[PDB]
Amino acid sequence: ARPCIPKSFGYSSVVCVCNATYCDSFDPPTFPALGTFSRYESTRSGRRMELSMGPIQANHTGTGLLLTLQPEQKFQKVKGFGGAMTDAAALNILALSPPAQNLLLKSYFSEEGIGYNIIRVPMASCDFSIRTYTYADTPDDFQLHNFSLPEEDTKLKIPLIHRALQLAQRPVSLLASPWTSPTWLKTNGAVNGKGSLKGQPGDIYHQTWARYFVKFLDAYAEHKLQFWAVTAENEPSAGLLSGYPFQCLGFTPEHQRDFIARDLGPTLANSTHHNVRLLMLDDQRLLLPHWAKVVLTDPEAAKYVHGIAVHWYLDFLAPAKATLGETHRLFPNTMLFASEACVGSKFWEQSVRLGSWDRGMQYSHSIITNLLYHVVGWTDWNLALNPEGGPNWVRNFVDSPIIVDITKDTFYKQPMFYHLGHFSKFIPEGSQRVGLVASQKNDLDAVALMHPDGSAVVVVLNRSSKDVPLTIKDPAVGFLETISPGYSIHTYLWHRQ
Amino acid sequence: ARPCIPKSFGYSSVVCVCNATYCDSFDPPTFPALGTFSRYESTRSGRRMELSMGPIQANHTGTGLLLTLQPEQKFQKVKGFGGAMTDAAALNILALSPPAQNLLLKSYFSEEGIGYNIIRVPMASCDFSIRTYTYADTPDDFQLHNFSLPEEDTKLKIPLIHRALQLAQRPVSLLASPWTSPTWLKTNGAVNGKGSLKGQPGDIYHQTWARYFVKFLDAYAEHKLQFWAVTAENEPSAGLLSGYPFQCLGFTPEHQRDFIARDLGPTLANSTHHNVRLLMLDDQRLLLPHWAKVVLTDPEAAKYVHGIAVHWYLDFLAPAKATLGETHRLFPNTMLFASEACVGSKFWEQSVRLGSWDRGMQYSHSIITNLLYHVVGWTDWNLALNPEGGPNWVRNFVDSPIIVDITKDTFYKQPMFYHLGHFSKFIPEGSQRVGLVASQKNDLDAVALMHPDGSAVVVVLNRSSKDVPLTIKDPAVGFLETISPGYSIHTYLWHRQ
Ligand SMILES: *[C@@H]1O[C@H](CO)[C@@H](O)[C@H](O)[C@H]1NC(C)=O
Ligand SMILES: *[C@@H]1O[C@H](CO)[C@@H](O)[C@H](O)[C@H]1NC(C)=O
Ligand SMILES: OCCN1C[C@H](O)[C@@H](O)[C@H](O)[C@@H](O)C1
Repeated sequence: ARPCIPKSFGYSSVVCVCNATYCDSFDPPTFPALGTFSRYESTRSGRRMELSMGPIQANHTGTGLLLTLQPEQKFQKVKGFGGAMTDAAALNILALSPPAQNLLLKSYFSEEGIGYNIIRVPMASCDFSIRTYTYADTPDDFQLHNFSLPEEDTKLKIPLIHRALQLAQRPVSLLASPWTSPTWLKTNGAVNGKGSLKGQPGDIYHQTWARYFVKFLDAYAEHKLQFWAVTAENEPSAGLLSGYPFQCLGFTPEHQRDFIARDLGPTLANSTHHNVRLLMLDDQRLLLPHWAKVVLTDPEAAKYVHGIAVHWYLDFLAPAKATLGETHRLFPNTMLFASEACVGSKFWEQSVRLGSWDRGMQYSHSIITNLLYHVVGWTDWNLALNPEGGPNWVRNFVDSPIIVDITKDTFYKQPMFYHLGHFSKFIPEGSQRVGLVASQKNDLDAVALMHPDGSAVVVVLNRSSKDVPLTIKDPAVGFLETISPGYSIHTYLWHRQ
Repeated sequence: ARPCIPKSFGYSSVVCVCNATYCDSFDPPTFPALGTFSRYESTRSGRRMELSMGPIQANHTGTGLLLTLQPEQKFQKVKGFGGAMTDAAALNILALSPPAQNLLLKSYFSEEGIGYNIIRVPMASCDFSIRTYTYADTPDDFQLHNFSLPEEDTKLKIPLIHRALQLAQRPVSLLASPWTSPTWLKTNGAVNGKGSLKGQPGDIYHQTWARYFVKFLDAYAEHKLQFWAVTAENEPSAGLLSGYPFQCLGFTPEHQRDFIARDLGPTLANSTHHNVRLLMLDDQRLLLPHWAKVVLTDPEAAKYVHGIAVHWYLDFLAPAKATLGETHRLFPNTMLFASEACVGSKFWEQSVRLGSWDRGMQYSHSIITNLLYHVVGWTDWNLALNPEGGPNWVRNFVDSPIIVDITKDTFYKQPMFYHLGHFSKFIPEGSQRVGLVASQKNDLDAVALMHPDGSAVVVVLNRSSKDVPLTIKDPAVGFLETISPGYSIHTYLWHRQ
């Protein structure tokens, strides 16, 4: 039921206007019958994940672009896709009337929407907060006696997450990251700027900080929320730079290694939270593989690290083979996970461009590239923001897939949302990326995966302005003849048996 | 001859204050006997290329790091060091009273200063202009009859360049680069944003554009100025991004190749300017090696390309090994030159930081890294800016080694100026990079060169906060005992015979 209500704001494409009584949604999912395929299409001209189906052909009579599926070339398994429940996202969602709130959550979490199964949760404040605070703001409180959650957790974030879980049919995984420690644990005594933990790994500052993870997890467990994973620190490299404008805590790779080895790993291992995974890095991929070499060749640290979390500034450009590829080569049993991505912030261009096709294309290009270099999940940044791209106490505004307009009790679904949906909606946890080869150089971006039930899903992004005719071959079934219109993204699904 | 007059503005180091009647300057160089070395020292604590001399002993007193000269390992030969005579630089210089103008010119170009020997010169307007213009703004003038130089050239740039050549130690080379063509040759009809030359290589538009290069060289030659080299286009990748705010002209690597092959090479070869070198790319190193593969494997393109020009801004998305290192491996006889050696310039920071040591250390680290990855030359960007980092008709962002304060008839020499000088002053054209072997893992950056007269120069940059004890060995001479203070840069000079 219910198509997108489009509105142009002068940019390349439209947004979809949602309010208290109306929001675009999908019908509950059917699967195509064996011998047919399903196609979801989004265009810069305005199609929004439209469902169509076609026949799978037995024969293909040469000789244009062919993408061959390689079912037996088996790669990484997928953890999931989601975004971040920041103070700012929660604050915006809740500023809406209760019914508009539900249509917004259903868009991300339910099967009537794009079926996210990951939520990233800051541990205390970040730049997407309207005040700086930690859970332990009493100075020198080493025992953590005045550890508590503020209203941001108890009245905003946690009630929202619960509502997300009730809406979702997929199991949802929670991921936690700290931006800063209490200031009394830090060399510079401030939430921002250059500074790291006082003293050295093994000592009372480091033990206290490690205990602060356990106290956080207990506080959330009391509200009936259990975490899948935590990261060692959000963007540890940030806290090494003088003048770093917002919450941060500096770790060189050697500091992070020793911190995990001496403190964070054992503290977590000897707690009721021993099943929580620990991810290292949580920072720009350009720090790989070096960061991974320092930490993971230390067996005392490696025994506790489940994975490597990476960030990207979406405005800026790769190679990825030299980072993600090499990291995987070196540590094939250590999963890579994209924990944050956002589109800026060009300068030049506004923080929020309502309707930007380019920004959407930047998301799917990124997800595809990540998928092709072994990455197992992709977590977007703020779930929702206002039209200024905030609130953000440091004015570090960015874009988000859903923009809330509180004065009108409406929200807008950006192209980013749909570009994300082409992946989150159809690649459940346990899907496995398989091989896909091109018959000739082309302008498309594609990735192929196997759904845990054996069915296929292939995403095809066309960043050129020209329609590109293509066929996909899957030896088990035959041929999918199709066209990828210029400036479009399609997801193709079909049974193999 | 005259020491630095220090002033703080509340950052890590000081600047040197210069005015109509005082500038810090050097005495002519000296040729100390065999066994004696010269040290020039700058420190964050305030010392500014301070001269001292010491012994090279037969005995080794030190027990820490050893750097050993290996004069027989020979590497690239140096073209030289310089900066950009943009509109903004010219306006800033010329707003000083004439005695202050010469002190500032002498600072860069003279033996009393740091001996630049390259100047980069934009072909018409760029963002560091106070208005948009090209040399051929009257439409559909394919024969470029109305081609002429505005007062920006004839009144500002050219007289300053003449003055610099009069003042200079060394022969100075000029390097030219265009930002945009006349807009009536462009797909988009605009000085900026996403747009190329109309049509395809070989046609009338590409032919007129190529003739524009020759008209420029002719025009400058009437003023009695010959160029060493031109680039194909300043930052061609920029004109591929929609909304790009500064003057630009987009070329894909393929387009650059065919343009050079069909038009820009043959046109310059058939002219009295056939000796002018052509550099390709002139962009961020992250487009390497790809761009070099695209252009230099076409032998119709390759025969015209003398070398590859690179910019530093986005180096942090790199790194050098994968871009510069690899490009040298694939094309060992094509020189790498840094055509815009600046800065970046973190998002929370003010445009100009008077007395920022950190930006200084970024320059020298970056020259060192360039040197260890085969780079033969450097052009810094604006020779001078105002304290707002302008004038720029679009936006301020970058610092400059000299900041002019016209209301006070004074200019400030930033730590950048001295970091640049530690190289440009002591490393003349024809110098050759040579082996320098570190005996053990250490925190310093170092490079060694051989002066064309056979003497050694070694630059040692210490970016850590700790003093590092150090010995330098010349197999032909002995051991030089020294200390590299934290946050310091030294250059050592000694005769080898
Ligand atoms: C909700 O949006 C639909 C447009 O889809 C419209 O018919 C209705 O008026 C809107 N409600 C409000 C309160 O604006
Ligand atoms: C120029 O600088 C010198 C040295 O600091 C100083 O003696 C002189 O007063 C300055 N001139 C003016 C006009 O301030
Ligand atoms: O991957 C992009 C880098 N992040 C930018 C984001 O805007 C910030 O709010 C966030 O707090 C940081 O983790 C850094």
